[PDB]
Amino acid sequence: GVIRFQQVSKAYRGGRQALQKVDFHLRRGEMAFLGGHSGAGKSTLLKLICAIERPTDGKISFNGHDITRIPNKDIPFLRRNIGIVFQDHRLLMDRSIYDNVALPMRIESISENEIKRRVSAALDKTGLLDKARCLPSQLSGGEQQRVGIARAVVNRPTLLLADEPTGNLDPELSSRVLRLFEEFNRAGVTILLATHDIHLVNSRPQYRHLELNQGFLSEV
Amino acid sequence: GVIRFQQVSKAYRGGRQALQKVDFHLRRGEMAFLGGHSGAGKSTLLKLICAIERPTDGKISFNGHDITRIPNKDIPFLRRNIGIVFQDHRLLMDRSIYDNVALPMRIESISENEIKRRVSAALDKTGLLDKARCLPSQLSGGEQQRVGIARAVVNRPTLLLADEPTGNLDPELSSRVLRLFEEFNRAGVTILLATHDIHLVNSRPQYRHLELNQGFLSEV
Amino acid sequence: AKTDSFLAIHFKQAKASFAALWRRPLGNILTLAVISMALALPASLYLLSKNIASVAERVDWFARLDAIRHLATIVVISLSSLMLMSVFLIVGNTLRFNVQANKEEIQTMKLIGATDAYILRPYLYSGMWFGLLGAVAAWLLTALMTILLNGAVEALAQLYDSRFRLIGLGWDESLLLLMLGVFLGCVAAKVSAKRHLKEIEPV
Amino acid sequence: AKTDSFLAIHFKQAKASFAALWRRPLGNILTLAVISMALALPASLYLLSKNIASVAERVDWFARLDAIRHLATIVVISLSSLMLMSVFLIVGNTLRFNVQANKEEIQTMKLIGATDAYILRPYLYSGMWFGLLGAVAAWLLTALMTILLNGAVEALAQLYDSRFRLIGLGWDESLLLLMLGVFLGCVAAKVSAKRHLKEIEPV
Ligand SMILES: Nc1ncnc2c1ncn2[C@@H]1O[C@H](COP(=O)(O)OP(=O)(O)O)[C@@H](O)[C@H]1O
Ligand SMILES: Nc1ncnc2c1ncn2[C@@H]1O[C@H](COP(=O)(O)OP(=O)(O)O)[C@@H](O)[C@H]1O
Ligand SMILES: [Mg+2]
Ligand SMILES: [Mg+2]
Repeated sequence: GVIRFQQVSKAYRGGRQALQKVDFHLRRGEMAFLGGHSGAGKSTLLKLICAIERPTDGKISFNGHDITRIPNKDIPFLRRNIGIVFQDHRLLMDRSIYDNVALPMRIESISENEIKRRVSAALDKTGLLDKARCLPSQLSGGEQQRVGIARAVVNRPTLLLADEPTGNLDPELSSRVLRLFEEFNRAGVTILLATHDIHLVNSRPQYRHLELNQGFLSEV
Repeated sequence: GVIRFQQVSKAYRGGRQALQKVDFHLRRGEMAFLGGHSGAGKSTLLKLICAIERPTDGKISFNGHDITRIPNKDIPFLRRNIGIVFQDHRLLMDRSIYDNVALPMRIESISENEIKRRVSAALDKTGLLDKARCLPSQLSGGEQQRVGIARAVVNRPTLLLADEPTGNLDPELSSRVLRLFEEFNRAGVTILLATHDIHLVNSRPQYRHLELNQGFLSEV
Repeated sequence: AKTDSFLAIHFKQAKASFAALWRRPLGNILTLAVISMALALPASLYLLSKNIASVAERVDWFARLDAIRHLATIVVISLSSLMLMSVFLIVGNTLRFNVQANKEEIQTMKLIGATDAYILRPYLYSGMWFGLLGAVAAWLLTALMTILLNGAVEALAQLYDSRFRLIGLGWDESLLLLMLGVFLGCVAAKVSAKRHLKEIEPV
Repeated sequence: AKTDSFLAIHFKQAKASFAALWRRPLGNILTLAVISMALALPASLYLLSKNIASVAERVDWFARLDAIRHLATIVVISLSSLMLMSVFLIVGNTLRFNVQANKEEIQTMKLIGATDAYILRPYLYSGMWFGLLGAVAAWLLTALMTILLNGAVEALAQLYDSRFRLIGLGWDESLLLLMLGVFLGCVAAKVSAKRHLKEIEPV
């Protein structure tokens, strides 16, 4: 599958443990919510997926390739596949929106014309094409979050990880953001969402729900 | 009253306007929620209260003293009265909890014994006395937020401003944090909360509710 | 509300600032070394000028001698001006880096209602410590350089049938060197920190 | 997927890094001035030693002249080594400050999957430009010092009737000066930036 865990567990330096015997399987095209409590281990699970922090007990398989002990030099090649959306909508206030959305395409050298066309297509898909030349500051919060999502997805990632994207938005815009994510899922991009809002997940029961309680994953 | 507005309005550098003809009165001891949409002007209203940004049209009265054109040298004396709680639970990860909670008491030079006793009393009130010597990292999210609230309230502020304190907590801990705020209000500290969660405000109808919609305040 | 006295808080600030310098060894040892070398160079130039002037005084001819002294004074003054200017700038850069390092702390401190002077004093004392330590290191370096030169000078003095010996910096000159070091460490710190701290917002 | 060529990306990186220095005029002009003066001292000292040695060659006397030459060489070497070390050290501090200024950009770049070389090359080229500009500024400073000193030297020579004038740095020497400047600007940048880049995390 697009990601798998085999008896993976993690213990921090202090001795507090985020994840214990968590096991789940994800098939290409499926979407998951990964519900949990204020504590539990939702963020850590996302960090482990993209190799920001290494595990201790089990093994991680991305596409049949072990990520348990990936050498530090090969991490960037893995991260290029995975796109990440964070709650803080990390953006560079100095640069323009078009520059922020084009950073993943410039990390690997690409011709400027292709960058222009691809960024234009992505912003058109997210509806921010009009304000492509504006600074992030002038945008509203929802627009900044959509710019972040566009920057995450611009590079055709196989797996998209979102860490509470709707933290700083009222319920009205939550539906819009979740429908944008559903459109991306329809496109064929595997998505693993992460949130603690029970109402939002209960709204849509089509997608399988995994509950992470005190480091244990019922997967029901 | 503890804070008042007279036809105050604000226009940003870009020309977008956060607040238009917003007028409200707050009596000592009362508590308000200040509900609004994802956009609207909830954060700006809080910034204007404590003179981080100055207004343009109207005038602001803290305790009968005009704050409209307070000289930059007298701002710290005003800010000492006002305690602020932010969504990000701003804490210094390097220092210990006891040091973070004692920073307001060290900004103005005070004898170390009084600082010790007052910080101990505050942490006992918030229930974090046991972990006073621990680092913020080892604490959980709710504990970090409670430490932030304790640091805000340690200096006996007359007015307490909270900017979405419960942004990063699930509903279970929201009740605990709101009950802590209610205890502080019972103590006699005027509180002006700010949130967009309609469910939380609808839960408790005792406190007057002010709705901020597109920069206009119905106050109903 | 018990409040500490003026001298008590100032002494506490001095001790705390001295302690803080060792938070980052690599960041603050290189700057001390650079300041020491930069301030020692002009001291050695002045030392050589003083020695040659003493030799000349100890010894048509008179008229030509004065011009050589004028040329030596001009050269030494030019190099001293260069090096003293260099010390002023490097101190400012280190304190700007330190201020940018403590961005969050200053943000929180300003948000709570701390006066600007409280935010600024630790950096003034850090600059003063930089200047004092740099001056001491420069004095030691000049002493070592004199010790090194004496060996070569002995051969020249012997070949000339003389008893000439290098003379180190006078004890009155060392006080002036320390005063200059602390003066730079304070003035550069004040100017740079005051100009840079204004453009930091509480949030 | 079309990809730019090696030379194309390197040239673009050099051009963009040169453009970057002008983001902060106060931040990066003072460092250039300090480097210029520090690397100017060795060149000016070599110029003076060369001039006096040429005069001596133009002019019992044989024995003492060799000792004087030995003393001059020792002095010049000792004073120049300090400035070379100072130039090596100061460059590292400016790049450390720059890296700490671009903390968020490096965090986001690492998070997206950029290799370390992409993160590092701009700082290498910034250091190289620092070195080259410092060398050019030092050369100009030495020329200006020669112009200033020539008037006083002529005034002195009038009384002596020597009819002797100073001569500027040779072209071959200037190439070596530029090479040394770029060498320091590259090596210090590589060492400091590489050692510091490890301890910055994506989140
Ligand atoms: N850097 C850390 N040091 C010590 N403990 C940590 C650290 N990060 C997380 N923890 C603890 O381990 C668990 C992981 O936290 P996390 O899963 O990120 O919570 P959340 O899902 O709300 O983001 C929690 O109990 C947390 O307190
Ligand atoms: N620094 C700024 N520059 C330009 N526009 C801003 C700035 N800050 C806020 N705004 C805009 O003015 C209004 C104030 O934003 P704000 O009240 O903080 O929203 P929220 O209540 O969600 O925090 C919004 O329309 C916002 O887009
Ligand atoms: Mg989280
Ligand atoms: Mg806000």
